[PDB]
Amino acid sequence: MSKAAKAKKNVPVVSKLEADARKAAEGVNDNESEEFKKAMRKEARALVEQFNE
Amino acid sequence: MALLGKTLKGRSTRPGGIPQKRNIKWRQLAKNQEEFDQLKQLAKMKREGLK
Repeated sequence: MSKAAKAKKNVPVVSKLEADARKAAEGVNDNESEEFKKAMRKEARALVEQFNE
Repeated sequence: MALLGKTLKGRSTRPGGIPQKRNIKWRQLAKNQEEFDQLKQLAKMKREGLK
């Protein structure tokens, strides 16, 4: 019906800020603290008693 | 201050023969604490999975 150059070569913006803080995360590995573990032992035993009553 | 004789020594235990062993277990302290620091912690986190 009609021809043929409606389409053009427009180019979008070059905004590439999608990597804002992906790498910025602190590099601290999974260092399992001991104090947390005894604390949760205590808390879990408390809630087990709670289950009991 | 020294003329005291209250203390009375014990018996005269008889035991006999088999003597001490040789130097065998001197280098086995590689993982003494680590296992205690690790085996204890390996499942020590098994409690926040409770509250």
